[PDB]
Amino acid sequence: QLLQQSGAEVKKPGSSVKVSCKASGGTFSSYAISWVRQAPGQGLEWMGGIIPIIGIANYAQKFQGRVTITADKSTSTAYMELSSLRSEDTAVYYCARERGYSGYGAAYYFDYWGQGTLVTVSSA
Amino acid sequence: TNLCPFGEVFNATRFASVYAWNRKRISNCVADYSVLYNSASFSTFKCYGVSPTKLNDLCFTNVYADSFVIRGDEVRQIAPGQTGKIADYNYKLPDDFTGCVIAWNSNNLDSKVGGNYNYLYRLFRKSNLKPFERDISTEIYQAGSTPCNGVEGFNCYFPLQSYGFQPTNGVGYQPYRVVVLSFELLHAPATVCG
Amino acid sequence: STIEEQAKTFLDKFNHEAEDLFYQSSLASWNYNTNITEENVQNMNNAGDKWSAFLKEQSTLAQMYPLQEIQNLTVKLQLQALQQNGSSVLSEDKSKRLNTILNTMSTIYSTGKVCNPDNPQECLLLEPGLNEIMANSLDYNERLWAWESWRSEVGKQLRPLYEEYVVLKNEMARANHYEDYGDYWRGDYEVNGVDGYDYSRGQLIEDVEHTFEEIKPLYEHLHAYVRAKLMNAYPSYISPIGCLPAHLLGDMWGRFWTNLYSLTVPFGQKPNIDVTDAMVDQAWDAQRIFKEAEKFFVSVGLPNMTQGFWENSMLTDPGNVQKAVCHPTAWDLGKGDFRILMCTKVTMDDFLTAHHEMGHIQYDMAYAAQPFLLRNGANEGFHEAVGEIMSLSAATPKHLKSIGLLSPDFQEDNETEINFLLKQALTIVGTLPFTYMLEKWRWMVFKGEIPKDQWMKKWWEMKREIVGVVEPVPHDETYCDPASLFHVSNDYSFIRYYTRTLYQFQFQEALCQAAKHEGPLHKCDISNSTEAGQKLFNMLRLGKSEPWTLALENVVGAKNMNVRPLLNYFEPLFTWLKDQNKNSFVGWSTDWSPYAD
Amino acid sequence: SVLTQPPSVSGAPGQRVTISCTGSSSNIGAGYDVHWYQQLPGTAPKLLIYGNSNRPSGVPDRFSGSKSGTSASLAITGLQAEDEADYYCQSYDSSLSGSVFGGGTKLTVLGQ
Ligand SMILES: *[C@@H]1O[C@H](CO)[C@@H](O)[C@H](O)[C@H]1NC(C)=O
Ligand SMILES: *[C@@H]1O[C@H](CO)[C@@H](O)[C@H](O)[C@H]1NC(C)=O
Ligand SMILES: *[C@@H]1O[C@H](CO)[C@@H](O)[C@H](O)[C@H]1NC(C)=O
Ligand SMILES: *[C@@H]1O[C@H](CO)[C@@H](O)[C@H](O)[C@H]1NC(C)=O
Ligand SMILES: *[C@@H]1O[C@H](CO)[C@@H](O)[C@H](O)[C@H]1NC(C)=O
Repeated sequence: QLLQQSGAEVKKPGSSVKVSCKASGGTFSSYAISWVRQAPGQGLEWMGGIIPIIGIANYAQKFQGRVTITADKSTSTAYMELSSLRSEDTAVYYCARERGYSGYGAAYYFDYWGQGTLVTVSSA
Repeated sequence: TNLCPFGEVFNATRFASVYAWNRKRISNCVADYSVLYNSASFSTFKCYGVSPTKLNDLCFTNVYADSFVIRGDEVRQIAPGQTGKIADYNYKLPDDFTGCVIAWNSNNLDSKVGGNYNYLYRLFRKSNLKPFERDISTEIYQAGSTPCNGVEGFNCYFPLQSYGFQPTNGVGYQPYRVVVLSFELLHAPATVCG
Repeated sequence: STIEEQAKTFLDKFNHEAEDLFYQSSLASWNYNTNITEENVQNMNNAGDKWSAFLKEQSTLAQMYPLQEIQNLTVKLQLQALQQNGSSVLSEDKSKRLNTILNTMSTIYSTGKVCNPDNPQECLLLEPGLNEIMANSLDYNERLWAWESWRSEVGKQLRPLYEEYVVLKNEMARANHYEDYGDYWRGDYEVNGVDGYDYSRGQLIEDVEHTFEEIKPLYEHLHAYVRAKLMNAYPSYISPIGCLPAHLLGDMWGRFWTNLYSLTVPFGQKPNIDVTDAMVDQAWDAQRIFKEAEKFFVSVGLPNMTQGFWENSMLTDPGNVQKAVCHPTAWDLGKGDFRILMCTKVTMDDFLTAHHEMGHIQYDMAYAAQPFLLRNGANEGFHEAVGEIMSLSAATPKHLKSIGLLSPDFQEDNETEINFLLKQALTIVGTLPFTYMLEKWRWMVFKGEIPKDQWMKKWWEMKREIVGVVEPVPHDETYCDPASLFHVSNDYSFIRYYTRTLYQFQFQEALCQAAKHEGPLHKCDISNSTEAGQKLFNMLRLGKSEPWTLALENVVGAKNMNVRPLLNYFEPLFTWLKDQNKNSFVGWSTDWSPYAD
Repeated sequence: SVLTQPPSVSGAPGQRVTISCTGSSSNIGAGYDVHWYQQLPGTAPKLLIYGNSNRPSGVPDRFSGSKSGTSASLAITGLQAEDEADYYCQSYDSSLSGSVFGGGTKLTVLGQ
């Protein structure tokens, strides 16, 4: 009724996480669904975003080349195929939506964020 | 006592689309407009309310620099008192506009074979924009009386349509990057002189 | 809100989807026709069917808008071309049978062949096999065999197909509220709902039968003079008062008579105007032929070619490595990308087609401001007529002396002009009764005024009555002689070659009058006369947003097709042929046949 | 994080605290609008102050945002025990072509 998102992850460096984000609810195939990161104990960071009725994908200049964001509008689920980062990749990955009010100024998300997938990369 | 960074507005290889036209403030700097008008490779350079030579020795408090990518035929709609898909729906200039409008061809930068579908434009909107009003909403345009519930179909259209730029498109449809400057005055002390 | 403003919203969404998908359907069909590879066949049929299904996608979405509650005709003309559903109104049982027969009749035409009877392993295609026979041989029986064999091999194999072709395409059109499929073709010429400019679909039959009755003075002397010269070259075979044999008409069908210019020349020792040799001596390449054609349209004030015309078009045959379909076509890909795909040889013939196919490009550039369903000729006949008047104005000796291909000491006299107009009349006046015969034949087929046991019977009764051409071999109903042509077998409206002819001389006279020209009509160049260019451009910029009768009056001041500008053109030839026919019969008897012994 | 924001604030319950989001000439000073976010500990963050001075459906009237040039202010009146959270200002940035966040302030009430 809010959003669906896959469970917590533990990964090895060099492997790849494809963390899903199912239409927690409301409109999907007609809304920019972003991705916001938070390293544990650190500030938030935007990662990327798609408008899943076209397929445009903007990304940050930090996360460029590694993350790919896609969605299938038939299943109402986004995806966040991160390629590999070594050890500071461990961070909780929320899945925000995007409204985009008209006027002046720009994007606030929805309030709809995912419950938070904590993808931990480690060697132990 | 810094020079105003017009270059990092002009040397940027990623201009935003016209619906989410991109705003940078230019302030707290002495301004060198002399490299702009002396370039002489623009396909459109208009100033509206001030001569290009006189504005170099003229003091302003804030300079807003809009920058975006439109099509070649739609450069004419960036002018006070124009209409169209860009003036009404995407980027509206006021009638008392006091800035300069700068445009240059970028068929080469911003098109590629198969279509550079990255640059979007709001093809439908209910009401028209105010001056400098930005509409980044992806909300489905209800063309009819039946409510849409945010899906596409009969009288339910997505507003942000994409420019498909190939480099083989004609001169009227080649992507002309546009940087719209805007100047203002207040009771604040002038930060932009030259 | 209202049905009109939703349709203004729909067509605002339809255009910006159809600009992109028609561009990819053209840019891939470009890359096939420049470079014939099997990889490019796939991109031709991928993007071509993403467009062909997109019309079917947007035809069904457009029929939810009723035309009765639409007031703006520039919106209403867009939906009227879109809410028509074509063959998709049929059942998919009938639709897949129908698309089969079209690809069945095309392969019997395009890949069918005839074989000489003494050596059955070597055989003859139509192109360039039977075309080289029927245009260049002078033997009676070699042309007689090539006539019969293409109509016995390909003619039999299309007859049970063409029977079913009529029945399916009627129900294709009768479900479209058209009285037959002949009325489906005439719906391009239809104008509705503009007072003083309306034009019913049956008004066309009232015009095309009327305008042909006044070419019959010009044609029956042209039919008499050509028969008089071919009685001299075929003595035991052509009656002095009868009709012509069908195989002695310049090609397979008697469409054009241009190939009879050698046998029927007026003044056989006068030199024909041919600046092929002067283009070689001045060392012109195909780039120069198009720079002079550009400067022709700069002279009349029309805008010159875009920079993307020179960068992107095929103007020369690009070697022998890659193959291209070297038919000269003018490519509006949309979106400002205007191209001519032409394998130009440096001659005068590809100096005339140089101005012709650029005339289509000058036509297509003018209505790029129109929205997408209004980006066409105002009917099917203007588009090929705007290009052809640019080839008549370049073929004039005044124009060739202006650019240095014809010497300033060249003499214009009585005898070179009669050699010129008789070359035109075998091309232009000769194709008018054939085009009127064939489309009046189809319109009596599709309406059902001809029973199916009399298609071959009424055909040669129309030949002996309208055109004046008798068959040398009597044909039963086992043949399908019309479908031996390209346009009959492959589902094309052929009346666009009658009306285009009668428009180009309206376009020529009403711009020579705008050029303040003094003298006969065939001696008229339109060059340097921007008032004759701004007059034409006001028709060209409309597209089909205004009706074709209004765009025709924007040039000629008339609302209707008319042959009085045609007979004004060949008036020095019309007076000449009557003097030549002072000892020959004018007209033809319907009774004589070569198979009567 | 581009948007300069203090490490933490501290106040009394019943007091008024203000949280600064100072940007640059490309992100806040350029007329783009800030957005404030509430992260209760161990929770997914939510919409606090909508559209630089507005509210979403379901927030008390104690929170109010503003903007003055190249700054912002998350005005919180009458601190509560359920206001111990982390506060992130979001304002879109021009040169980055992406929506950048702020430094985050831990709100700590006093009394024990
Ligand atoms: C953009 O860079 C060029 C050199 O590449 C230089 O002129 C300047 O830094 C910038 N241009 C302007 C007009 O400031
Ligand atoms: C023609 O197509 C082939 C394969 O499709 C390609 O290798 C060749 O380069 C093309 N010709 C040109 C001139 O590009
Ligand atoms: C018809 O619609 C076009 C735009 O679609 C508009 O420019 C024109 O004025 C309309 N016609 C009339 C008579 O209002
Ligand atoms: C067409 O002619 C004008 C007028 O001389 C000229 O400015 C323009 O460059 C020409 N077009 C091209 C593609 O050269
Ligand atoms: C057109 O005008 C130009 C310049 O006046 C001249 O050189 C040319 O010969 C003229 N051509 C014709 C056909 O009048």
